[PDB]
Amino acid sequence: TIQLTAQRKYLAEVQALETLLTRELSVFLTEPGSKKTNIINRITGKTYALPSTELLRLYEHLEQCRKQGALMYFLERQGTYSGLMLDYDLKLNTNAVPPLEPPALSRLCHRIFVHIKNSSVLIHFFFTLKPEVVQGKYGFHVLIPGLKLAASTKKSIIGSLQHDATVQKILHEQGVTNPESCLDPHSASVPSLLYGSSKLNHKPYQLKTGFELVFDSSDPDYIPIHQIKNLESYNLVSELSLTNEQGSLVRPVSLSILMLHDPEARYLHKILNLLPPEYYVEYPLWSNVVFALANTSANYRPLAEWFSQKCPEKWNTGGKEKLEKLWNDASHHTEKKITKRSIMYWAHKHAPQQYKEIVEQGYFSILAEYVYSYNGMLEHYMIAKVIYAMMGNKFVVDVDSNGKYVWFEFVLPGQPMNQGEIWKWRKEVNPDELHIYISENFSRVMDRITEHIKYHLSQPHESNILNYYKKLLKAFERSKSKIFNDSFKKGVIRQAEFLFRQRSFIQTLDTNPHLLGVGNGVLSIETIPAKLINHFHEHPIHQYTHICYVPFNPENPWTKLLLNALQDIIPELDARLWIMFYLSTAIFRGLKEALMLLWLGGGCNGKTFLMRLVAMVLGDHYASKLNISLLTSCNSAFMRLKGRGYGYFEETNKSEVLNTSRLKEMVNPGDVTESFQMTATMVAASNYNFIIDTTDHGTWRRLRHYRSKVKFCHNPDPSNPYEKKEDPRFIHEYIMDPDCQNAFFSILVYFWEKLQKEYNGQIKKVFCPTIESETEAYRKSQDTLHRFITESEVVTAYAEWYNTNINVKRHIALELSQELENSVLEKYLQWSPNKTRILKGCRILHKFICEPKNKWWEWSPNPS
Amino acid sequence: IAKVIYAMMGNKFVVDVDSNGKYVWFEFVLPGQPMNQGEIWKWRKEVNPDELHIYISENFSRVMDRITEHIKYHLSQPHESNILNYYKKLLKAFERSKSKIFNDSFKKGVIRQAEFLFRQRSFIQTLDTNPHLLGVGNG
DNA sequence: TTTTTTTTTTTTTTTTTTTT
Ligand SMILES: Nc1ncnc2c1ncn2[C@@H]1O[C@H](COP(=O)(O)OP(=O)(O)O)[C@@H](O)[C@H]1O
Repeated sequence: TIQLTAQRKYLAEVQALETLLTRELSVFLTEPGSKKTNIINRITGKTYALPSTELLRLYEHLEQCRKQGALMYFLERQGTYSGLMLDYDLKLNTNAVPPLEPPALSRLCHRIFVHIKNSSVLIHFFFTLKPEVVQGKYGFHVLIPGLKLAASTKKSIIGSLQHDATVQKILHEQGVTNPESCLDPHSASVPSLLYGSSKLNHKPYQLKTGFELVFDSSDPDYIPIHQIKNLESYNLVSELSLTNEQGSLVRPVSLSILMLHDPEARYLHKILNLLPPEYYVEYPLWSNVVFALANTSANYRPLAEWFSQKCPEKWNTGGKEKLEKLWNDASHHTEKKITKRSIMYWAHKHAPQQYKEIVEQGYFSILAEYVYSYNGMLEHYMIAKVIYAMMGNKFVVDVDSNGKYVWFEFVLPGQPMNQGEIWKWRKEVNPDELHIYISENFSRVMDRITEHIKYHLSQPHESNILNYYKKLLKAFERSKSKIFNDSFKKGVIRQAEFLFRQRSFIQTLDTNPHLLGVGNGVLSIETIPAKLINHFHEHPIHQYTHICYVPFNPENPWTKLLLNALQDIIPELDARLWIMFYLSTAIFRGLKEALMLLWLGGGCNGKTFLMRLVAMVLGDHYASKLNISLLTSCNSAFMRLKGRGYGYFEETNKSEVLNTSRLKEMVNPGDVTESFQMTATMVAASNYNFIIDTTDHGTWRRLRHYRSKVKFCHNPDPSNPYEKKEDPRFIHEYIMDPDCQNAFFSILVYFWEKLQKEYNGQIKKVFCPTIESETEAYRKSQDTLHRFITESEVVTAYAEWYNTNINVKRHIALELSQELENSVLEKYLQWSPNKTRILKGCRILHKFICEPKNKWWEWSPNPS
Repeated sequence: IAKVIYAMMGNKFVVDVDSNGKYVWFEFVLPGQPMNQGEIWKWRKEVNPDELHIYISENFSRVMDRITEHIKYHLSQPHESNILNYYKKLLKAFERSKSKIFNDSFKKGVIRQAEFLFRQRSFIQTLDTNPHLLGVGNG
């Protein structure tokens, strides 16, 4: 990795090889599966079928790049005609080199000559071996490219040598404990390696001896195996090539493509291998990770498929086909977009002490490649990319309506913070902790590079590469200080805000109505029971409340006090259940029914006590007070309740008259207007009474009413259930008590769960005998024209009656005729020849249920 | 220099962010210093660090003089050629950077780093929350 | 003299303010 970039840097011949491959050998492309190719680079798996000219040129260039001592991973495959290539997996007892002798090698040459004379015959012998010092000794490859007899005869020779005992005896003389299995039967059926072609994470072979032995068809009995002199004068790479017939010295007698494609694929491979496959075993978590990877692009379909082969008993007959089914589902899925952050968190949880150094090596290699690319001159983007690599799941950047860039940070426990922000996101204006991380936390990692370079400077090298390393260190010393310059940090931040940008993040914030932020995390009320997330998540939550959640415990003394006081406020069990059910829906933030709740009382009743408690429990984020002038009037006023699920009015003190206007506009769940939506529950209470003049069929259907039957005063009235001693403590205090608020929140969420499980989230399903009884009584009331009848001249007289009875105001006689006709005067209606609706039979007088056992919150059975 | 400021002279000032987003400073006054009348032992709001500038220029220079004389002393000690050359390069670099403390741009950079290092979360809102504390002209 | 020095640039602001 690092050495690859180094060699690409301080070796011009490597650059020449790269240019030759990219320009000249581009036209010589070969299919990966086609066998017409002759050269395959194990680095990139590029199949090539170079002609003789390209073959000789590449042989020469590889000869040079070998002769300085570089590294190369090119391989050749035997064709229809080829020389002899052999493998000896000499797994000796000890990894100690025996002094193999040239006479012994000549005896081996005689043995192989005997083994080949009993075949088709009409030679240079090269012995190369590993640099040794490795378990089970080294491996040996004799190379004989002189002949061309690539056929099953090679298999026959391999078999003949397999049972050969002379070679085994020679090996035993060389102290080999493994006389057999060193020569694999598939030696000639696999591609070979050119001289200097090392194995992956291994070292290239080095030649040992070269012996020239001519042959004669008439009588090969004479054998001059006499040693070759001065092999260095020849291009050994070209001479040793099987496909090279024109040699001078010699004579012619899909996981891989995924790992090759970008490093993030293999990084995901590693991090997926880090955690145990136990989570993969079960369907839920495995499907979760498949969905998560499918959300992040679609190229990882084989990658997940690669992860699918594990547990074949669960993969085949099941997992295999459901894998592609889930992939097809996720290709169009839009409900959730889990990303690699969850996988990183899982690797954090399950397998510690290892992913730290793994990612450290990863981004250290990234930064080493960066610094190598431009010789120690690093700029704002150059550091900013590594910074993005550092904290990829900690910060996010978005653009507001004004266009200003704004940051957001995922507050977690164990860091300095405010009260009630753990495990959830907070807005932020100018990255502060990012600056310290850049200047200090990052500073350690690059220090590693420093010593790393010094390490490579400590090792002996050539003068030119040593001078290059000295220049690299000198350049890097200048960039050393720039981690502290403030203009440098400002430029780094300005560059990085582009990298950290995430499109469509502010507008999708808080869009889930079932997710509510609390003092100790976030609650998802999507399912029953609601789930508290006290760990990493992937949800856009910014609004919250400072009320910590506790499980609904009726055994809490404060819970008992709240239940008793709430029962005392309105003793009617059915009415109490209905009103608590209505109030428990304030937590929901989605669309709701077009209803408002208003209820009246004489005064000094249970009003304005539970109202303010509910308001403060919901909080400023989720609740908003509203002025009474919203409905009594004939625009920041309408901007209220944006996302707030609870709307309420203060005490009216005096009496007010509704204008019949904006009433339908504040209740409908449709468009109201800029355009915005309304999702809130409306609750109103007053000491006095209102005036309503309308009898539309839609109206009085989208409306409810109630009257308080209790009275609270300082002097108790004995034997009167409708009077109880007011408890000032309830008001002045019992609000600031955090435990009281937590218990109240638990009680409200309990009633919300009860409503969801019983009536499936509809207030229409739940009915109270008291409700729609007092409501219909009020509906029968608030009628004036019908009352006037039973008490242009008719409409005029109605006008003065209304003025002198309730209120004096301007009147319009055009429409009032319609309600007068629709009144009880329909039967007493007759027409006129002048097309006028004159009146007959008229004369203006102008002369004078059940109770709970011990738990009303138990809600009783369905009738309640 | 900002970390040195935080360490040496850090228990006198606090930095916070207002609603408008402008960074603001607060200082804990002590007896015997220029100030207004009758506010001793309380916290004063302040816009752009003034006494911090004098502290950086005067006290920090005195401290770095100690480092300078320490380096000169260890240079005076007998040593090999390589370590002597290393110390000499340190000497030229440090004396070239000595006068940089008085740069107004550098000083403002130190201030804009201090406004990050000296920040304390949840400080403006926690001011004067206790109803029982009443500031008076004598404390 | 040439390689190196070196070196002031730069930076900051300056102006932007942005403001009702
Ligand atoms: N369930 C209850 N038991 C005892 N006292 C109560 C109960 N509910 C309310 N109270 C008290 O009765 C008083 C009624 O006055 P208040 O609610 O202020 O009248 P209004 O709501 O008309 O302004 C309150 O001070 C409250 O403390």
